[PDB]
Amino acid sequence: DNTEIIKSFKNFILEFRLDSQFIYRDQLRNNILVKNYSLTVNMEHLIGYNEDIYKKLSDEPSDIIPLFETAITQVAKRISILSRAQSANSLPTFQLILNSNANQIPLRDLDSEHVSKIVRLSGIIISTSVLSSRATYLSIMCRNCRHTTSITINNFNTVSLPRSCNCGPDPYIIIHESSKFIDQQFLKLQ
Amino acid sequence: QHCVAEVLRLDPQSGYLKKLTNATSILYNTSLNKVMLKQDEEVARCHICAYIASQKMNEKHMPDLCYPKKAKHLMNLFRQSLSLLVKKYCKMTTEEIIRLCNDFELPREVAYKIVDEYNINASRLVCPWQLVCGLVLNCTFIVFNERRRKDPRIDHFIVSKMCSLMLTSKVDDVIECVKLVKELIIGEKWFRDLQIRYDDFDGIRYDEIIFRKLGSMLQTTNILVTDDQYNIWKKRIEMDLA
Amino acid sequence: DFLNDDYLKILSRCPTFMFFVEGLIKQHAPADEILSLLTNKNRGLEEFFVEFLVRENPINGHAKFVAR
Ligand SMILES: [Zn+2]
Repeated sequence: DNTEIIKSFKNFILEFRLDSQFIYRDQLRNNILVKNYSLTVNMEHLIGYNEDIYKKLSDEPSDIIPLFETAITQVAKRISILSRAQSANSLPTFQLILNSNANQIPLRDLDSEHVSKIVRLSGIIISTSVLSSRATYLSIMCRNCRHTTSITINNFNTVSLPRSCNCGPDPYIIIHESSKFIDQQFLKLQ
Repeated sequence: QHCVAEVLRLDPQSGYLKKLTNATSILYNTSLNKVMLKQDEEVARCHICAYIASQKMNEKHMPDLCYPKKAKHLMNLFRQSLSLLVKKYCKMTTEEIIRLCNDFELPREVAYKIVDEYNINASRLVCPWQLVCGLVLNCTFIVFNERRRKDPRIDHFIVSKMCSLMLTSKVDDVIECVKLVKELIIGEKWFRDLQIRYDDFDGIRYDEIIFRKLGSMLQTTNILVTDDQYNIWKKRIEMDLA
Repeated sequence: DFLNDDYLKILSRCPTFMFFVEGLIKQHAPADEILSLLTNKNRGLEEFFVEFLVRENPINGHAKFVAR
């Protein structure tokens, strides 16, 4: 199932400790104050704690990552309400940031195998092109039906607009004053 | 070799398998050898090959081998080159009710048993939807008792799904479709086997109901909660500081 | 005087007591009184047991003086 995995992952958040001190718990608590909506993670810390996520995240990273995103959102909601009760509406998904030092693999030794898996490597940087934007949450109205709807995109910054809500094909206009977007850039390496 | 076996062992969905794979391999070889059999999308080039492979070796079974326009064309070309209850007196087939039972993902033995029940007792009918619906609902309640017990939400969801699949807004008729079939199917040995297998016995265990009905007070009515429940619940407030 | 630990364990599993605990959890972000009273120190638990045992169950008395 997926919920067994999501629980085995959420336990890693608050029930993990080293050097007799919480790390990710208070890291999240500080991050929410910073208004960061992100974190940092070390995948070496996850091998010893639990092996039910490593061997399956290795081969199905795209399948497993959004679950971790939603779990982080849940933890954030709980801690947000509890902190509001402690002292002193819109909480989007939190980006997951991780690193590693297991190994490095050069571009020369790549092949057409282990495609869609996770890999490590080194290189040098060249390009800083442009802040090209993508959409995350944008609203829609039908031009004839005046029928409002909504759409949200998650990770691929798969599906297109609806082909039919007579109005005919292409019945939707795209709003901007009530939409949401993020940034990305096309980076090179050699 | 992978796709060939994928399609060949798709027939279920001793010598049969081996001879069929050999026949498919050599038949595809013959069809692709000459320049006479072209414009043939591999998308579907392992279906009537399998049909004629079944035809060849020893025995052939018409049903569920062709299971369309170009199917006959390729056959000839190769063989030359070589609400729902008000409706009255409805009709049904094997696969229609197999589909209706398979929308739940229930096993095949239960579906076959329902089909046998239908083909044995479908002569004096008024509406087969009622009997089949009751049968599948009382199969779901008997097999899914564990998850229903651990989540009393299922009851409403399942009933809504089987009320929307038959296109009705009233549900007391569905309740009748359940209780009447329970009355009718109450005394058959295969039903007995299913009962002993999935241990519903009206949704409660045998070893508890005997003492519940015998006239004792040691009967375990679980208003209290199990120790493991408390043990696993403690963790929720263990981390209450956050 | 014979309020035993096993009795404490089994009475802790009371669902209305669970409702009380969770209501207080939501009412107060700090969690000092719950750790003061809960099973983690059974003295407070038994003190609470006696405190809410001496109550009158006012429904019965209400019925009585309603008849009156
Ligand atoms: Zn429209």
